[PDB]
Amino acid sequence: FDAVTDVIIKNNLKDCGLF
Amino acid sequence: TLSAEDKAAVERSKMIDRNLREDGEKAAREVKLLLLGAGESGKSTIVKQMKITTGIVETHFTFKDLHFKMFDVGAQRSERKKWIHCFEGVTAIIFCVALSDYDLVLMNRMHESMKLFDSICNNKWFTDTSIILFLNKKDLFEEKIKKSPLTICYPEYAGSNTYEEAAAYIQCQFEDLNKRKDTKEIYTHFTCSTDTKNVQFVFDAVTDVIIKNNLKDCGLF
Amino acid sequence: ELDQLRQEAEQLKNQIRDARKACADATLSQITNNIDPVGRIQMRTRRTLRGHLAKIYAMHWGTDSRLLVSASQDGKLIIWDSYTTNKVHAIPLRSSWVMTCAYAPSGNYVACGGLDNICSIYNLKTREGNVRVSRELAGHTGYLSCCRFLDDNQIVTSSGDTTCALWDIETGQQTTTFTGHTGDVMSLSLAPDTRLFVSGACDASAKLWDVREGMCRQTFTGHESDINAICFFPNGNAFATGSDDATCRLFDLRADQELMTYSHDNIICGITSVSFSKSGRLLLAGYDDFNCNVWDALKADRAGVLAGHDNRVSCLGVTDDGMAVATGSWDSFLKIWN
Amino acid sequence: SLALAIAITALYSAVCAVGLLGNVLVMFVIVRYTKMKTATNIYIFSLALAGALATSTLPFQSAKYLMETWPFGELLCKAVLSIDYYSMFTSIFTLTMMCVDRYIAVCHPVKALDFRTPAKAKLINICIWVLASGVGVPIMVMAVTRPRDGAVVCMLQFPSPSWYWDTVTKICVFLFAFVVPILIITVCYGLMLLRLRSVRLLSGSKEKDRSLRRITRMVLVVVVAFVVCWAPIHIFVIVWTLVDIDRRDPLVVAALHLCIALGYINSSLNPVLYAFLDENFKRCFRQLC
Amino acid sequence: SLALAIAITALYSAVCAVGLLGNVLVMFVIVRYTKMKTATNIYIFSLALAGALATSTLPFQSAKYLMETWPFGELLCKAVLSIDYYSMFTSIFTLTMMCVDRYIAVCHPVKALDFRTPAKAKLINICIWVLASGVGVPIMVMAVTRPRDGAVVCMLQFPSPSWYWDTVTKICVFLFAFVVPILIITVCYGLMLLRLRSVRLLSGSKEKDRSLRRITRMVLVVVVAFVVCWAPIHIFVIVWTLVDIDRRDPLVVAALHLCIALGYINSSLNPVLYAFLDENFKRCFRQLC
Amino acid sequence: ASIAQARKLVEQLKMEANIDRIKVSKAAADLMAYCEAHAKEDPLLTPVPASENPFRE
Amino acid sequence: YXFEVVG
Amino acid sequence: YXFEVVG
Ligand SMILES: CC(C)CCC[C@@H](C)[C@H]1CC[C@H]2[C@@H]3CC=C4C[C@@H](O)CC[C@]4(C)[C@H]3CC[C@]12C
Ligand SMILES: CC(C)CCC[C@@H](C)[C@H]1CC[C@H]2[C@@H]3CC=C4C[C@@H](O)CC[C@]4(C)[C@H]3CC[C@]12C
Ligand SMILES: CC(C)CCC[C@@H](C)[C@H]1CC[C@H]2[C@@H]3CC=C4C[C@@H](O)CC[C@]4(C)[C@H]3CC[C@]12C
Ligand SMILES: CC(C)CCC[C@@H](C)[C@H]1CC[C@H]2[C@@H]3CC=C4C[C@@H](O)CC[C@]4(C)[C@H]3CC[C@]12C
Ligand SMILES: CC(C)CCC[C@@H](C)[C@H]1CC[C@H]2[C@@H]3CC=C4C[C@@H](O)CC[C@]4(C)[C@H]3CC[C@]12C
Ligand SMILES: CCCCCCCCCCCCCCCC(=O)O
Ligand SMILES: CCCCCCCCCCCCCCCC(=O)O
Ligand SMILES: CCCCCCCCCCCCCCCC(=O)O
Ligand SMILES: CCCCCCCCCCCCCCCC(=O)O
Ligand SMILES: CCCCCCCCCCCCCCCC(=O)O
Ligand SMILES: CCCCCCCCCCCCCCCC(=O)O
Ligand SMILES: CCCCCCCCCCCCCCCC(=O)O
Ligand SMILES: CCCCCCCCCCCCCCCC(=O)O
Ligand SMILES: CCCCCCCCCCCCCCCC(=O)O
Ligand SMILES: CCCCCCCCCCCCCCCC(=O)O
Ligand SMILES: CCCCCCCCCCCCCCCC(=O)O
Ligand SMILES: CCCCCCCCCCCCCCCC(=O)O
Repeated sequence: FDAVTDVIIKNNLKDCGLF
Repeated sequence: TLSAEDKAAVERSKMIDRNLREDGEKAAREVKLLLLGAGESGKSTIVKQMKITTGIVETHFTFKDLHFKMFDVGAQRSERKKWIHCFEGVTAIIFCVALSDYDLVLMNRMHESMKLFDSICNNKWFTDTSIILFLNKKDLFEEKIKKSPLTICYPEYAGSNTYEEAAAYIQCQFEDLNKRKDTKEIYTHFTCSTDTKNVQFVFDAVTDVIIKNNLKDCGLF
Repeated sequence: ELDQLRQEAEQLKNQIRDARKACADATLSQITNNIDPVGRIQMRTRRTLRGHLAKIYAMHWGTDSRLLVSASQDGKLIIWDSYTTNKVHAIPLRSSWVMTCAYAPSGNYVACGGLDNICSIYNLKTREGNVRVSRELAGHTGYLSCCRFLDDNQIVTSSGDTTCALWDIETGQQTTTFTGHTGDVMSLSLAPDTRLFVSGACDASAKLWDVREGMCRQTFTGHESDINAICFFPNGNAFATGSDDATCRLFDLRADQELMTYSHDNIICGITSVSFSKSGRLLLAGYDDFNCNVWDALKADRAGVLAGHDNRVSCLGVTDDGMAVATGSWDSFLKIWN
Repeated sequence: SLALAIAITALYSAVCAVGLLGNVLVMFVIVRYTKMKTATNIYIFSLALAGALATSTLPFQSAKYLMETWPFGELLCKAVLSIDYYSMFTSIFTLTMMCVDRYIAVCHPVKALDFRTPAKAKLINICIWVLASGVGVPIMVMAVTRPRDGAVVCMLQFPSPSWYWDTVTKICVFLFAFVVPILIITVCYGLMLLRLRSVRLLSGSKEKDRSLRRITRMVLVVVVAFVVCWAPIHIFVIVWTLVDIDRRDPLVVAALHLCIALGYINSSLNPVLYAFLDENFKRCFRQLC
Repeated sequence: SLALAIAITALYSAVCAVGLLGNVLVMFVIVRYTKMKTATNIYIFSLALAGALATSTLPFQSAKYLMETWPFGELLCKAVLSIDYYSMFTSIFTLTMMCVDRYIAVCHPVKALDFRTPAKAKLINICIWVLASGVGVPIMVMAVTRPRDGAVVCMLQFPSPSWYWDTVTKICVFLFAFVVPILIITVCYGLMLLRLRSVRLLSGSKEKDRSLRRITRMVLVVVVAFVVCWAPIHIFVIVWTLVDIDRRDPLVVAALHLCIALGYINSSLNPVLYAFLDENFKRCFRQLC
Repeated sequence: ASIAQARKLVEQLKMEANIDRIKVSKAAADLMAYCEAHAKEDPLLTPVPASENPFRE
Repeated sequence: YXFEVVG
Repeated sequence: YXFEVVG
């Protein structure tokens, strides 16, 4: 769950464009 | 270096001092109203409307969680000048006069009401004290102004025989007696037996006076 | 008939004036020219009493001089201890307006008066422990201005209905009534023997009254305004009056005339309270200029100035032994001066 | 004196030209290439449109500064003031919603799946424009043209007392356009930065720490630019409203135009800069080149 | 170079001297004459005490600027940093509660009878002074002395990553010391000014309108001075934390000392100015003379 | 009536008139004798030692 | 923002 | 405030 949450946060950061 | 009895006396003094502070805190919140006017003005009518010792009657009433103490001094036959300074610490003066007084003859009663209002307004003890002005006997005055002209009491007035003009002229003549208009507002209201908006008017005027006192306390005004 | 009576009264007044002019061969100032001056009277505040949250109208001194009574606008009497600044008693009065207070010579009772027009005798010796309302004296139609105990059973009162009265505390009736003033009577004092007393009213005249007989013996005029305070001399043959005309004046009972006029050019305010020292040499007076003045009673010179009060000094009093003088003022402080 | 005037006119012309061209280019690249798939790019498109709308106002202001009078008429005075206030509130509210969207994306990932969709973002933007119209209408109603001292001035007419309602209006605009968005953006970005440290990819290595430094700098530049640009014009306008001094002096007017220029720089140039900060926007040009 | 140093030292000495003398005089007049009857004067006394405590720090800072090194030791470094942060938060919280007290006085007069008493005001002030110690203690713990490049510098040590915790500290201090008090003061004063127009004493006459204009100016001067003094130091510090440029350059250090001087100006000069603004203080001086 | 008061009031004046007034110099001498006799007893006029004084700092 | 104060 | 950065 925590790793999936980290992957979703990574994808959201890539989608926003900050990361 | 104190004995046991002296320490007990000090403890008694501290208990008395606590009771004094509690009573002073309770008494600080009491709004003070002085009631003035002639005898046949309508003071009893005002007290009866608000509700629903020989020399100063005191009326207690609460409105919107605000405590009002009203002091009517109208039973005293002594010189007002000697005891007026005691009433220096009051929130407001409620002054009641009757519009129909001029027709009745004791000289004219309305001029006596003006002399009484001028004496209360120009007093040194009440330079900053606000006056709430009640004009009683509206129903009788409306019929009487049709029955009797207003020219007899005031020669200078030349307006038409209309209730609105006569009321707006008596109001402005009362307001022009204030010689410190910038510092002292006068709250004028027309009083009838039927309406119950007098209490709300007193609450609004007292609220404005408390806001004035708070502005002076803060020092902005 | 009425005009004849008025003319006869005017002729008798002219006779009294001629007799007063005849008797007054010399002035007190010329007589007392040989006495040494008192010098500089330097009094300092010893004890300051806090606790009154409102203006202090009146105070009185007990016979023992250990107990002090005081009346304030917050509707309370406080019975102080002068030595240790302790509150021996606090009494919440029914009526907030409290113009005058008194302390009994025995110390059993206290009294208070106000705009309610009812004098209130309170008992301090109750076995329960709290002060209990003992008597309410009703019957005056004007405001009570002064009250003084004669003993535990009799009290004298002055009121704004131009009259005075003598009250039996046990019976609760107005046994003796004093009439004849035309203005509001503001203060009274009691002689040591207590056979007679004096009063001052707003007609600028003072009057000597006999307690037992109820008649006025002497009437003194000369002030130009309302007389606010009046105190006897310790011998009982003279008294001093303070008035709004910015003067204090000394009146002799036996000489039936004025002896001395205490005045200064800078002082334009009124006098609220007056008292003599134990020997009568010093006359202390409270004023509306926020200050107290100690006058030499023989030379009419201002011996000293006491300035401890921010607001109007309303009352003062000298103890029986004479060690200290207390000053109550409108700044809600009682100050002890020695 | 003369050089001051030409310098201020050149400043307005440069800000108008660069801002309008940049906003048109950003909108063109978003429509042509991105195709508005990402909700964030929809927000950037709305912000660029509001910036261009704010940019359009500037030539009339420069013409009024050079002519020293307003010959354009009451209706165009109303249009200028309405477009200025409408575009300002639209830009500020759009930026605040962008920061709220980033906060919901990072801190609430499970909720972000439901919340973040293109249709909902478009609905939020349409609501922003419609609510900004409610601000825009009274500015249009109040605006009037009057001749003063032999010259014609465009201004807003307040009811009596004019100074009191003018002051209340300036305080309300200051509060709702400055204090509340800074509060929302600062709290959202602070909680976002506190959340980001837990992520394994952003911590535990030197390169990962450098990436976290990059994200922190890109986040804070928005707050720093917003405060630096908006605070002097609000403070100077409030001081101008309180004090009664004549506007004849050139230096005070020049400082006022500098503050207005800073506000228009934040309105127009900073959406272009925010677009350039985006990695995907760089990626599109990198792929094209 | 040399003139810059002596000018900055003179600025620090002047601010320290005038601040200490003014705060001591304000506290002396409040205790001796006012006797702390009014709750507002109790707040002014607490604010002046916090201002004097902040002002006391300045000679050590000027001595470090002239010496270019810190010889005073770790314990005094901890004392300097703890007193600086403690006094800053105490002053800001005291000003915010003063504005809240004015709001409760004007807008809620019936509630003001219960709320406004000297004992409760003293209790609130004691709570502020106690709560500021919660901020003060970690600054004392973190402060350490280390030798860098042949010189000794007083600074705060943060756990790894130092730049991350330092940046989060800057953002939290910026938010809680700047944005939230401006929000509370602006909302309270705005609602107060909206309430004041109904009052008959402030409306309906030219003199009454002048009195309302005077009250409005006296109210807004606090907000304008607070924003003008506190915004450059906060923004400059946050930019300094983000950017890695060296501190060798004299002009940037001079601008930094100017911003620090503006912050100490607000901390010390403004409470004395507030005392002068008060009518009662003027009345006391008039009565004396 | 008021005249009925007048007949009383003039009578109240009459009792005031028939008084055996003394010489004012004798009253002034008695005043000086009381002041000089009790001059040492007065604590306000003559200062009190600190130990004897009940009121102390 | 600020056209109303320049005139 | 700002002593920690000057040193
Ligand atoms: C001051 C205001 C009114 C100016 C508004 C200018 C608007 C109407 C103009 C300027 C830039 C234009 C856009 C430029 C480029 C494109 C990409 C094209 O594939 C679709 C049309 C579209 C999206 C245009 C739509 C209309 C447009 C947005
Ligand atoms: C002065 C102001 C009111 C002018 C506003 C013009 C607006 C209403 C017009 C001009 C440009 C237009 C946009 C141009 C391009 C696109 C891309 C398309 O895939 C969806 C519609 C959309 C997003 C249009 C929506 C409406 C639009 C934004
Ligand atoms: C920046 C924009 C949103 C500011 C808009 C301010 C508007 C909404 C405010 C400011 C002045 C206000 C007016 C002030 C005085 C009056 C007179 C009163 O008897 C009726 C309401 C009325 C007419 C108010 C209506 C609302 C009002 C016009
Ligand atoms: C380094 C910082 C903490 C020093 C702060 C010094 C402050 C707390 C001290 C120094 C001078 C002191 C004042 C000196 C004189 C008086 C007059 C006296 O009748 C009341 C106290 C009062 C008003 C003092 C209050 C406290 C005071 C202001
Ligand atoms: C370094 C810092 C913590 C020193 C703080 C010193 C504080 C605790 C001391 C110094 C000055 C003192 C004040 C001096 C004067 C008065 C007036 C008096 O009527 C009430 C107490 C009061 C208000 C004192 C409270 C305590 C006080 C404020
Ligand atoms: C990028 C577009 C910018 C447009 C700016 C255009 C400004 C033109 C202003 C012309 C003013 C002409 C004044 C003539 C009278 C005079 O001599 O001052
Ligand atoms: C004016 C600033 C508004 C800030 C709005 C942010 C409020 C966030 C509330 C989220 C509540 C959920 C519990 C705490 C967060 C979490 O760990 O999930
Ligand atoms: C200024 C106030 C900031 C408050 C910050 C609270 C920090 C809480 C830390 C909890 C333990 C650390 C949890 C994360 C550990 C990690 O790096 O993976
Ligand atoms: C015309 C100039 C406008 C303002 C320009 C400054 C704003 C851009 C800031 C760029 C941030 C770069 C971050 C670097 C991250 C890193 O590599 O550590
Ligand atoms: C009026 C313009 C507003 C600009 C607002 C953003 C300001 C950001 C400043 C960033 C400065 C970066 C300096 C980098 C120095 C270096 O090379 O290390
Ligand atoms: C109002 C009080 C102001 C106090 C200002 C104190 C400033 C102290 C500065 C000390 C600098 C010492 C430099 C010594 C140089 C040398 O070695 O010759
Ligand atoms: C001015 C106020 C400053 C407040 C500064 C607060 C800084 C809090 C830092 C907490 C770090 C906790 C790290 C824990 C790491 C671990 O789990 O071992
Ligand atoms: C962050 C803002 C701080 C100030 C918030 C003030 C909120 C006041 C709420 C009081 C509710 C009472 C009803 C409205 C006011 C009134 O007219 O009495
Ligand atoms: C920026 C606008 C904020 C909200 C303003 C609300 C104005 C409401 C006005 C209601 C009618 C006027 C009532 C008060 C009249 C008066 O006594 O002066
Ligand atoms: C060294 C200068 C410091 C700052 C000085 C500015 C603060 C003083 C403000 C005075 C406001 C006076 C308002 C009066 C309004 C009126 O005349 O009606
Ligand atoms: C560094 C100090 C910051 C002070 C912040 C407030 C500044 C207020 C300035 C007001 C200036 C008013 C000048 C009016 C002159 C005039 O009356 O003609
Ligand atoms: C009327 C004057 C208003 C002044 C308002 C000032 C608003 C904040 C300005 C911050 C300037 C900070 C400059 C930092 C420069 C740098 O990064 O080196």
